[PDB]
Amino acid sequence: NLDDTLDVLNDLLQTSKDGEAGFHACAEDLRDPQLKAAMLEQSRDCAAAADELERIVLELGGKPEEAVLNECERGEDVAKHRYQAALEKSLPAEIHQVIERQYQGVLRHHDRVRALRDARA
Repeated sequence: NLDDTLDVLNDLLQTSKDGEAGFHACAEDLRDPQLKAAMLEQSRDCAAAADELERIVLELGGKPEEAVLNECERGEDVAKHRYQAALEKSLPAEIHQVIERQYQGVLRHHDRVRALRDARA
């Protein structure tokens, strides 16, 4: 039980961290200033996601340019999928709420970059 819970928390933590680094790099590699700012806000929000998912992991006992757009958007979709799978599992009420709320953030950012890619089409 607590094992599977921790197993999920852990997966999402590594996810947040990957995206903190990765979305910052995507941000350094974009000449377009609207798309930089979006990769940077997502970077920052993964960082927050990570801090929140690490408190709860420690609390519970655990130990923790087109081409450029294509890979970064890949990275966002990987985030979304990991959160969807995580929301499938049955988990303490409290923990579900956190992941749900983080999920809303994940979607808003992808919705943004996808919107921005459309305006350049």
